[PDB]
Amino acid sequence: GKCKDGLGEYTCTSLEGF
Amino acid sequence: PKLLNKFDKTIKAELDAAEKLRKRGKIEEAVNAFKELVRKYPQSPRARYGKAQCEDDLAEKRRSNEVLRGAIETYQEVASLPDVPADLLKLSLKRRSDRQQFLGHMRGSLLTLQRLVQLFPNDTSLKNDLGVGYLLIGDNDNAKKVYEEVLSVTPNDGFAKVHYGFILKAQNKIAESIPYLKEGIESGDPGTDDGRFYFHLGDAMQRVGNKEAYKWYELGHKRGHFASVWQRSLYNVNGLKAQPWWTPKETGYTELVKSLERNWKLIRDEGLAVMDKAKGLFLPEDENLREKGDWSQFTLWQQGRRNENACKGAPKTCTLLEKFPETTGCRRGQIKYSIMHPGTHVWPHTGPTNCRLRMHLGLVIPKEGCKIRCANETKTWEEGKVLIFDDSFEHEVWQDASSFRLIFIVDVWHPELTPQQRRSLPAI
Ligand SMILES: O=C(O)CCC(=O)C(=O)O
Ligand SMILES: [Fe+3]
Repeated sequence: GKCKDGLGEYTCTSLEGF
Repeated sequence: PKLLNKFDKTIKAELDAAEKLRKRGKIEEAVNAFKELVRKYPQSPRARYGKAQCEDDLAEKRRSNEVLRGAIETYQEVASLPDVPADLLKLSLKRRSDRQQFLGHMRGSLLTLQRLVQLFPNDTSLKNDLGVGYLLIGDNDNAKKVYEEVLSVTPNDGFAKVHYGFILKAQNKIAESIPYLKEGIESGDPGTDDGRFYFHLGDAMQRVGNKEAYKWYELGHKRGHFASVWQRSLYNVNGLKAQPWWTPKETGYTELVKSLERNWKLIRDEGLAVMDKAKGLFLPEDENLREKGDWSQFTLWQQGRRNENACKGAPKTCTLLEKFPETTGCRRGQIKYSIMHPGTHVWPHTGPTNCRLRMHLGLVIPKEGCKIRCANETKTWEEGKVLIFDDSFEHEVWQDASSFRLIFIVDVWHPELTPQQRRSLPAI
């Protein structure tokens, strides 16, 4: 899921290391 | 913490020497020091753990994913050695999971946490960590089952309470989630003073009509989670001008605004054509922001990525917009048609970030029944005119007309963001 209009997800970003 | 088994106690002198090098910042020399101990003592868990920690520090010094991948394997090697003490085993695998999450190996982190839960079935904190692992991949069902097990043995664990309440609210069990979110925050346990729980507790209270909702927005603001009671975005760049309503001149994006208003009828007509001939391109709103009604969006750009198949349906509008990277390159916004029918009420809510401004172009606006509130001011749309507000402020929408209402939504970067920030901020 994505945080498009609100903050419904536990996290809104993705981790990609450094 | 007991980190030395029987054999490691006999070589404690060699082990402490290498660790002092790692503590003195001489990481490269401590790497070779622990590598030499692993060669001379291939079954030493402390020597293996020292090699992993040094690989961990070296990965930061060089910001290297490849080096961190090696440290992740070395942490696992510690677990495969014989006669590993329980404190060393827990520490190596927990750090391995944490670094797997940092790299984005969320599936790998989940398996590491599952192994920890099997090894130490009584440590509830490891269960709480396994729950977070399920939440990071979006598996709210398995996360729910985990926190139910934790609350069965530790009924007053605040960390498990807020996470259970978050899952309940995510499942639209609004009235049920409130006691778990409130009591979890009030527990003060580590991990419960988090903006995400103040945000959803206050929103759950708003949806059931509880007046105590704004008392929690106050406490969230006072503890540093919200810029204000009204502006509750959680992914913020500090210092950006905070204001509910903007004028085009204030944004500096006058050329975009003029282009939208001058060419508004062509944007309308392509949206109407999609409604008539390809209505399947309009997708229902899916973030549980409606109390009731019908509300759908047809998205052309998202996270700064053009939707190719969508632009086949609105080709002139996509051609017009591609001249303005301030919106097409906004990796924390969207460009989309938005249709709303009568009988629709959108709950008060805020967007996730203060890094965008949200523009509305009116396309088909009934003469009565449609209005939008942002903070303490309610306004209406006009056909062919742009409205600009900061959707990180609480906003609410009503549709009580006798026909549909169609607008065009164009997100832009906040004007005060530097070009370096617009390129480096993680997409949302
Ligand atoms: O009125 C609409 O279509 C969307 C309103 C809204 O919540 C927004 O623009 O973020
Ligand atoms: Fe909104």
